[PDB]
Amino acid sequence: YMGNPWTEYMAKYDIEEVHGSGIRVDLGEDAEVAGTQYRLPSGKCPVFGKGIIIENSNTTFLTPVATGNQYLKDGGFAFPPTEPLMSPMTLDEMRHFYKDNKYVKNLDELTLCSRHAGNMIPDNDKNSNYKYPAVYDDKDKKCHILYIAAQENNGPRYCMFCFRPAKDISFQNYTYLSKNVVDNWEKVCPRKNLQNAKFGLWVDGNCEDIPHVNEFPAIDLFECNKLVFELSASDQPKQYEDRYKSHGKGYNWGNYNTETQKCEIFNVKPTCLINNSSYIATTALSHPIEVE
Amino acid sequence: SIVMTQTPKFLPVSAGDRVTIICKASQSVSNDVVWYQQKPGQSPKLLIYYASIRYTGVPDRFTGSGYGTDFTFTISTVQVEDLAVYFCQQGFSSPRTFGGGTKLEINRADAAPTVSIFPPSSEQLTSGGASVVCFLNNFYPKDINVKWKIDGSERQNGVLNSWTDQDSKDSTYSMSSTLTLTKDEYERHNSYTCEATHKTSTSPIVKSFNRNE
Amino acid sequence: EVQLQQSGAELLRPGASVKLSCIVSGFKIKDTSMHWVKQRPEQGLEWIGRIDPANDNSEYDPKFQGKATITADTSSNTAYLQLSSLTSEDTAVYYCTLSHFWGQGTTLTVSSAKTTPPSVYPLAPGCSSVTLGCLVKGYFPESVTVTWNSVHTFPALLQSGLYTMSSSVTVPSSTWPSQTVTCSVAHPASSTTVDKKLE
Repeated sequence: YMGNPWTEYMAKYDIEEVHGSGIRVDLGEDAEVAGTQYRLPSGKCPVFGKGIIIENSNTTFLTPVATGNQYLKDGGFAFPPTEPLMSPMTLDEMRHFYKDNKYVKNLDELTLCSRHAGNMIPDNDKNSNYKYPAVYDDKDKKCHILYIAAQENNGPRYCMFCFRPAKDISFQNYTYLSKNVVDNWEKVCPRKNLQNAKFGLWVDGNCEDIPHVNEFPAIDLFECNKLVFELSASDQPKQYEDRYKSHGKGYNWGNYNTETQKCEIFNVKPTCLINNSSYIATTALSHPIEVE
Repeated sequence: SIVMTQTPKFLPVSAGDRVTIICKASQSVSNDVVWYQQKPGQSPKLLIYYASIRYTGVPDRFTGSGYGTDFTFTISTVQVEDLAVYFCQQGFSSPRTFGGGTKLEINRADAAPTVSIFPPSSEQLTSGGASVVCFLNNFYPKDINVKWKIDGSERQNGVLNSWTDQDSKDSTYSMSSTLTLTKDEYERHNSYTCEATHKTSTSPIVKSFNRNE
Repeated sequence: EVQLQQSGAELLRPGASVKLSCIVSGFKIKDTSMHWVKQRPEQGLEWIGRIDPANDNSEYDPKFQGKATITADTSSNTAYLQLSSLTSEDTAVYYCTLSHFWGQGTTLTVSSAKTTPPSVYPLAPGCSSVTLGCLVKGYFPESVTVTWNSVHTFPALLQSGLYTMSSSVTVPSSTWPSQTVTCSVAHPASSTTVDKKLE
């Protein structure tokens, strides 16, 4: 039989290994701030296209949290406009801000944004390993530090803020970034979807079909990537309100048939590609639109 | 030591004019040039960095350009709020030297001073001194002449003048002329006159009092 | 939240020295260089130097070597400027910066003159709009606040030893002395507050 020539190529698709936390909801670490335990994002890969929908609201989640005379419901999730102003900060403002730091000034924009957010000290607690997550916007080139690290409050019992993670069309240029986003995510993490490609398993010198797949309609690639994201690794279950940490285990992958408009979703790590011209290979981490 | 030659030092402009400030670097500083605005009593705030990038929140009227040695700062149309001193700085090499600055004057219509004279207070003559103070408020332009008269004579000694910065609201100047002398000198003389000459009038604005009344 | 806090105004004699502090809260300084800038009364900005808090690598304008010492401590997120052999030339506001963000500055006054409580003298006209005032004499160091509870504040002049400033107020002549107005003079160095009623 043939040895697997897909090994290096396929490494970035071992989401359990390279991301290692939830995707839909990422809360894979714990940390104390001022005598209080908190769950927080800890995923090592950027989540392309992810944001938060606030339910029963017109206000965007990148809006600063309510402060002063503002009520919690009129604000969003972002750091409030205090001075010196650390958020929102553009790429070039960040590059300038860190200009005398050889490492930080040369980081890619997503890692830079993540490291910038990571320099905020929560309640000025230096005993704390807690670090805020961030959202990077490709269009404006803005890093928004998130004050609220919660990603879902969907409990029908009283659904205060009701909200959910989503890949909305208006979030396409956004990337959700945990404190742990790695330097070399471009080499080790998914980004663009794969044309002329279908994820499979290497068996007896050949790429074989993923044996267990759930199939749903999806009119385009973006709809399929959304469905995969909805089923992906998650560190809290939907509508809730440790064994609650996914560690990147989940329905993280999808094979998209562009011709039959079928999204084929699975929870086992792929080890090769089948080259089928009807298919695009997508991941919950991947950009919702971009193809390679 | 890289010298940053900022031009001009003083720049008068009407509210609506274009402001153009030039900064000349003695050596190549690439694109690493920042532009600052310092309003009266405040910390400098950054407007433009890397020669041409406007900081977030900075009004679109403010612009910077240039590369190498020749750097230019533009306010497309100066507004009342823009009254400040402006600095270039290079950050390409240490020492990170500033330009010498450009102080703006907001040009406006001519306004005659309101002159008022004040007698030395009784609880100051108990201390052993007597200061005759004269306020000249809300005038433009800054060129003002103040001559003191003591019984019709010409007092030059013991006179201290103090101008304010341009007003934040109406862009007018105000100043105090104080005649400082002993309570013995003040008791010996009777007439104290505050005479103010400005370009708005040919005859000076006179404001006096007698110690006799 | 991120905050920049500079130490309080310092009055010192020539030949002495001072350690100014710059406390950053809510932010790890190690990634960001920290600069000190000097501004003498009514003059331009002067870069003293900066520190790289990671290496403790600090550099200076050659003009300030052996006068200025810039230090930082990443565990306290604080930067310091030490000034040696104090001199009237060192009388200035000193700004610290967290990279391109500036502090509010610290006023340094260098003088052999001691702190003196201000005396206040009311300015009333002799026997539509009416102008009043207060003449603030015999105080040191520079920094007097005057409020009236139209308004002009005239810069202090160094009157042969102490400082002499004044403030004026312009009110309707129907409002005075129907409802009498007062001037309150605050001098933080001498820690004195004085209220003088105009008559």
